[PDB]
Amino acid sequence: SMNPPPPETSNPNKPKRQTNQLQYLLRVVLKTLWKHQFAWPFQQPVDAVKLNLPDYYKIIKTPMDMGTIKKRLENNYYWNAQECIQDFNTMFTNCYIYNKPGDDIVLMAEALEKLFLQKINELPTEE
Ligand SMILES: Cc1cc(N2CCOCC2)cc2[nH]c(-c3c(NC[C@@H](O)c4cccc(Cl)c4)cc[nH]c3=O)nc12
Repeated sequence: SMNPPPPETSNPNKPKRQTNQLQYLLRVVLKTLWKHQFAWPFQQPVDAVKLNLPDYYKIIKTPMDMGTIKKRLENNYYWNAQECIQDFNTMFTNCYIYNKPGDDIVLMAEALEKLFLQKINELPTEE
């Protein structure tokens, strides 16, 4: 079995910016979720080989994880906050699509998503 290549975190011809909203997504949103006791399954791409999930990437065609998001933020890969918010939502949705309600991994995603929603509720107005 094989894992796909990870999502892109560098692309020199992609336009990019450093907005105050993207700064908040790194300093507040990512930092808060990354330190959480339930962050560990989401800190890197799903290793479907080691986890013995050969169907994972047959079902999940838009993978995303906080390790990739962290690199994208630190590399200033994004043009706007919506692109980064979409990455977080893709992460959570992938977990809910693949797994079953009440599974440990779903409870973990739900705890992180609740904090994500609380932080993005106070995304600053664009400077
Ligand atoms: C091992 C395993 C089994 C199953 N099935 C259970 C019953 O049916 C047969 C197979 C589904 C899985 N889903 C993921 C998964 C992740 N695993 C991280 C791993 O360290 C892990 C492994 C177990 C629990 C946790 Cl909390 C974390 C990370 C992100 N998204 C995911 O979906 N792992 C699964």
